[PDB]
Amino acid sequence: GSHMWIGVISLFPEMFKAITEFGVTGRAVKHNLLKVECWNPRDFTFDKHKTVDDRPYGGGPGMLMMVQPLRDAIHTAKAAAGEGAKVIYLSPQGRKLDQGGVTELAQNQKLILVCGRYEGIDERLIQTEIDEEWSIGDYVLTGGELPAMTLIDAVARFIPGVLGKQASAEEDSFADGLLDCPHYTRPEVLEGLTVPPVLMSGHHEEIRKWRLKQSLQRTWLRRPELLEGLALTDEQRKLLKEAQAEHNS
Amino acid sequence: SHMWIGVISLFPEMFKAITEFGVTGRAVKHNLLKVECWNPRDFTFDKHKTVDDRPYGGGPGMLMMVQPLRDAIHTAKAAAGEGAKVIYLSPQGRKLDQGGVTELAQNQKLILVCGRYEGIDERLIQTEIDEEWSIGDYVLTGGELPAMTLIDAVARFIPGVDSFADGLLDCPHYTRPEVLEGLTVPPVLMSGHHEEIRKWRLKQSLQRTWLRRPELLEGLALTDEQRKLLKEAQAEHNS
RNA sequence: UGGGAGGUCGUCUAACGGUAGGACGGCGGACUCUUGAUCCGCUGGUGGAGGUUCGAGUCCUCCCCUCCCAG
Ligand SMILES: Nc1ncnc2c1ncn2[C@@H]1O[C@H](C[C@@H](N)CC[C@H](N)C(=O)O)[C@@H](O)[C@H]1O
Ligand SMILES: Nc1ncnc2c1ncn2[C@@H]1O[C@H](C[C@@H](N)CC[C@H](N)C(=O)O)[C@@H](O)[C@H]1O
Repeated sequence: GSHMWIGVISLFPEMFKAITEFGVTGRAVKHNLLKVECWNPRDFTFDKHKTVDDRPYGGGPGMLMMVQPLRDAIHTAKAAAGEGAKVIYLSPQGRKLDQGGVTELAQNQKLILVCGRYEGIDERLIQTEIDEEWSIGDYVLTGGELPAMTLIDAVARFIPGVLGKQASAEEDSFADGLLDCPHYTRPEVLEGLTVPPVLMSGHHEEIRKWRLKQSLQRTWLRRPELLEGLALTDEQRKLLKEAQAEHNS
Repeated sequence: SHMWIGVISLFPEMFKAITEFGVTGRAVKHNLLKVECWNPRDFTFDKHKTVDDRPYGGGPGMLMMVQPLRDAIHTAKAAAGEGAKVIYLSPQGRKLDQGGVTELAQNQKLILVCGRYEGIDERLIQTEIDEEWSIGDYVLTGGELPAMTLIDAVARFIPGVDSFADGLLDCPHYTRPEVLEGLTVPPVLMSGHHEEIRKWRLKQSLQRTWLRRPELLEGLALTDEQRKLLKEAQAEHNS
């Protein structure tokens, strides 16, 4: 079957239950499609006080993570993963994640994700132990665990069998480089807003064209830059032109 | 002054990841942050506690059921009282950045709706949501991680607890030992002269922002000092 | 509203001139789930008149509606 192994270095491994025990990802773990193993630098501290942070040279802001426990946890994980494992550091200074980046990352059979805490980690550990740096966004969080879980989740949607029997038709934003179209479910009418008749028509071809047209229109209006480097069928061009002409004028 | 966050989620226990650990966890124990959850499942009225439903027009996937979700949001909105903004986590919403974080931070109470499956009914977005927010241009299986990400980012602004502070990437950091794998700490950081260090670190932030994320640089009004240091760094990059 | 072609459940697709079926949809139900998974019932059609024939979705006439070709 399909399997992916993700090694994680984190002071708070229990946080990862958030993805391993719940939802689609929880079932994927429960079906062995996805494996996540964690190592905690705290289990590697020679300190009698199980101390895991150290002071930054130059004084200043907060604390940095202590080098020894963190380095030892990385070497232990790296050794267990064996050969062919790419080591990633979660950091806001890293490559900003997008769907293309998710597909590329999804190209790895094994990954080790290093989650920082405090002011971050010693720059030299990054030079000597890290392969790639990735950011989940231009904002600062208190630790790398949320970013790591985010990365894991995004790639897990790409593991065959995770979403279910023939999930090729499963529609989500960016999946095909376009934003998703709007969705509707029961009731037929509530809060005075009805459902577009075409979705109730049972007319298959029109529903397909409506959905595609909605997706093009929404992408155009909210995120056109996605539109700048896209490959499209004649049908998509036509459908988009209809949409731009109609919202406009 | 503290922050209150309402959350609508089918998996409220996921939020322990932020309420029981690290800085945000400490914030919770000291009552500097409250995170209350409502689960649409507690609002169902059927034998199987159904919280999803099929989308009209057929095809694969499910959407969240309108009624339980709606009822939960109205209940949370009711508990929050006046002034609570309802935010829906979605990849089609406004992309979070440090500015968006500061604006969200102004709000005293927020309610966060976490989607699952293929999403939520469009009419709920039109009728119950004030603003839509995305954590990035990629797709997740649920809104819980994005909700926690947002909560974590804004919590940093809660009294009693910088990179992006000035629009720049952070500078590199070092701690003991002085030599690690043949790599020594830059002498300036050990010189003990606060002024030389400040200028060195600032020069590093400027250089790094330029090299990794030059676009961040376009929107800024650098001080005379910053312009000089960046100019120096660009000259060193390829002299 | 000139010259060709064509009308079957909401849509798609079958039926020798012999009891109109299937898939999807819509409604509803089980799975005993967090099932973005899979099953199971129910609903529903020959556009309309004539006529031929023991019998017509099918063949003939007319009417109507629809697509294609220059309004
Ligand atoms: N946007 C982000 N993407 C990836 N990791 C992040 C992000 N924001 C914070 N982190 C991680 O969580 C912690 C953030 C803080 N320790 C501050 C980090 C520090 N500003 C730095 O330059 O790395 C670090 O471990 C970061 O790696
Ligand atoms: N980029 C994102 N930012 C914030 N929330 C997200 C993001 N991606 C997915 N989600 C959450 O994940 C839930 C389930 C998603 N599969 C829904 C995606 C939806 N079909 C769309 O493409 O717009 C969504 O309802 C959101 O709550």
